Amino acid sequence: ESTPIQQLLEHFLRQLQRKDPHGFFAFPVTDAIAPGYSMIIKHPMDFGTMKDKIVANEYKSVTEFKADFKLMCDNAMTYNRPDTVYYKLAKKILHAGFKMMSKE
Repeated sequence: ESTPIQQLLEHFLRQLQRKDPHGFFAFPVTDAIAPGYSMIIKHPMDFGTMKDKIVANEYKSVTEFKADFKLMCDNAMTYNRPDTVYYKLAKKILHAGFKMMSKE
């Protein structure tokens, strides 16, 4: 990770994951953990997949990284009932995360 973008995205990822201390969004969701997930969510995303994409230098732009973060939050708000802790955290960190990234 010698490039400025990789180092910046690693910093963003650390900051975003701090807002998920329980690790709800740390790793890919399986149908065994979340029944019906593959039926409901067509493009899964998680913090760990994003980490691997940074390390592999797959992100062309910061915008591409932000699209993955929004996708992960949008997926959580689509699958989880609107009254659950997972929906509420996804909604909270989506707003707080984009506000945080707008300052750097």
